[PDB]
Amino acid sequence: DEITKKYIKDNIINVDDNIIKKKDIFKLKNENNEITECAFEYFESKKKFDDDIESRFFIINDNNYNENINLIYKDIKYCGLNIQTTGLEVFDENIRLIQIAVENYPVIIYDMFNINKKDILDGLRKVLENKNIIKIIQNGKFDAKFLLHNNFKIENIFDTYIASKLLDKNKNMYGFKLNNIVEKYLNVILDKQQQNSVWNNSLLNNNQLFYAARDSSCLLKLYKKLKEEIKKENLHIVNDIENKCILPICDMELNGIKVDLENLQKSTNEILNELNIEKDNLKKKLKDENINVNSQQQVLKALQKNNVRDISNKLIENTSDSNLKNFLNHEEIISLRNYRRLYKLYSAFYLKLPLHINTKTNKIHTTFNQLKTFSGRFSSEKPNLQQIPRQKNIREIFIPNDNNIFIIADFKQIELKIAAEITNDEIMLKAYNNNIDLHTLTASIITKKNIPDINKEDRHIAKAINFGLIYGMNYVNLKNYANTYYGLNMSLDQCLYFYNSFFEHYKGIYKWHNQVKQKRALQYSTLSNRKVIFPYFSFTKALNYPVQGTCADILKLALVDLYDNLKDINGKIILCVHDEIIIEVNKKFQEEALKILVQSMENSASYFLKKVKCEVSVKIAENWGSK
DNA sequence: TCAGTCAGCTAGTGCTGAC
DNA sequence: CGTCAGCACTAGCTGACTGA
Ligand SMILES: Nc1nc2c(ncn2[C@H]2C[C@H](O)[C@@H](COP(=O)(O)OP(=O)(O)OP(=O)(O)O)O2)c(=O)[nH]1
Repeated sequence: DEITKKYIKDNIINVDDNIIKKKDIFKLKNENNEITECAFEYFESKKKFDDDIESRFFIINDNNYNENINLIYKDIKYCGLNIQTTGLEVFDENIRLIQIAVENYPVIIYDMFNINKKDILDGLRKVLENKNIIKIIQNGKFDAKFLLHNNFKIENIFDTYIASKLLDKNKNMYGFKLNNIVEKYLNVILDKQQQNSVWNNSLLNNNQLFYAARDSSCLLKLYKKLKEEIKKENLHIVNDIENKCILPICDMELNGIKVDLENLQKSTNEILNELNIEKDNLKKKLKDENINVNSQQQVLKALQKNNVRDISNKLIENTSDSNLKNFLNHEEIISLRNYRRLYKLYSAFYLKLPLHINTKTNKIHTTFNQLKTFSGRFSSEKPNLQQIPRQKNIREIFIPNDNNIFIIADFKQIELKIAAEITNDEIMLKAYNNNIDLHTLTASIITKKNIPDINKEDRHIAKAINFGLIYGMNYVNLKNYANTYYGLNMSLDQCLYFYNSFFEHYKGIYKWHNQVKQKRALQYSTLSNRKVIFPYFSFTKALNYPVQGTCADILKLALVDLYDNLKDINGKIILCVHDEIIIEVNKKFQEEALKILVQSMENSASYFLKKVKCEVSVKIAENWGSK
């Protein structure tokens, strides 16, 4: 059929005869500021749409290039940018199309599969390189990952998902794809009926491109509305920080963290042997063999028939650790707890990690998200790096490149500093400008001891009590809290004494507590002005939201500043989990990387917490788990 | 030729736990 | 502390193998 090959020369199979070629005169501006009546060919669909979204476009091929096309990108303040790929596995997938949508002009499609010369790209490369150009991208992490992975460098992004989900105040956790965003904000219906059609083939149907163009173009009107809205609520600082934080996260995904196959294999063997001996020990102790050990009901029944009793002689009703913590006396319970520890460690780490190692590079790559978390903290998906255990320094398996060295850092008591800033408390500022940790003050005032006499146990108690009641935790609940992360034994009178003693001097904390509990606002706001509207009031989460949101914001700003500064020595950002950032630099640059990291994080802290200076616990380590 | 099971799949609790 | 994961496990639901 000649109909299906109407524009086969442009690598567009005419599956549906609903198209038309057309070449118009364009009054583009010359480099000498002279209007030139050039002309390029653009394709249109015979069937229009009720929407005002642009539908024309150009396809730039190896043999459809005209050098004057680059003038369309000249002297421009913003451009949309949509990227479509063959799949989802970035390390082994090729970018399919690069979309650019200039205002009052058709979308420009770079048919990458049909591009073999450099001249077409360098204009687009320069267009991406400019720092006075804003890029509108849907879920900018995706497109940025693919761009940097195929030798591109973006230097300004205004992702629509970031701004929208910041605006939504976490009212809803779903319905934020492109169609939902346009539906909500614009009065348009994109009709995303494309069910992921085939893309790997060079030849692509016409309707497929026509849909692919709309998503690129509609980001422009979306930007026009979203800037006005987001500026209206004074959310420009949070938007700017979050959006400048789209490059470093992408670099962290691309670089990954190396896994030591030799050490991992060794540890798997040793833990397997230990698990075998422990399992045999438990099975012999349980006096039975039919009982599959891992199950909870059957092992509970085994304990019950073993006549296992508590201090009050009652039979054990459950095997919860908080319950098993009460019966450490019995011999079988110790073995059971040990077995469950080893099996949890085994299944959680040593069988999970091998599934998530890119053998082509011997590395583990996360999928970080920056707005999924309630407080805006990061949240590692697929391989959850946060769920890797701290125990034993199991991080020995993770080591840097064969000629590189890690640099580890972390904020020291960021939550307390943020709380002091928000409450404007006098005593915390006094202690901090006195170069004294708040933990020492809490321990002293609890024990009424001299400052030099604060032992490590008192420091632990101070940390526990401070973190317990900084977020408004009922003093009766402290009894259970003690045997939840500190294993401490506490009495109601002692709990009350600590409770009263804290607010007896931490006046600003008490003022903050009373105001939060009294107002019962639905909408809360951070120091970065990040906002959230709860379904109702929740006192603990209410107090928790501002300080932890500010923590996420300060960490993101630090990441942005570190990324910008590290370009001098060409380093790599590898991971950020819990107020802790690790970078990786080859040798001969470590004494400079230390300065870069410390100065960057210090500047980031000085931005937000004006009253209190922050202190960084930096270090240098051959392995992530170094002491 | 179609009732009546049993052999796989699925929802859900439920406990369990460590970050 | 709430937010994930990992388990079995318990039960229920459903099409293939008898049953004549
Ligand atoms: N909910 C909760 N989060 C924890 C706990 N331990 C650590 N985290 C996570 C989330 C917290 O925001 C953050 C607190 O970090 P830490 O205070 O344990 O570390 P840091 O070295 O800053 O301790 P410091 O206060 O300086 O003694 O880490 C815990 O027991 N409970």
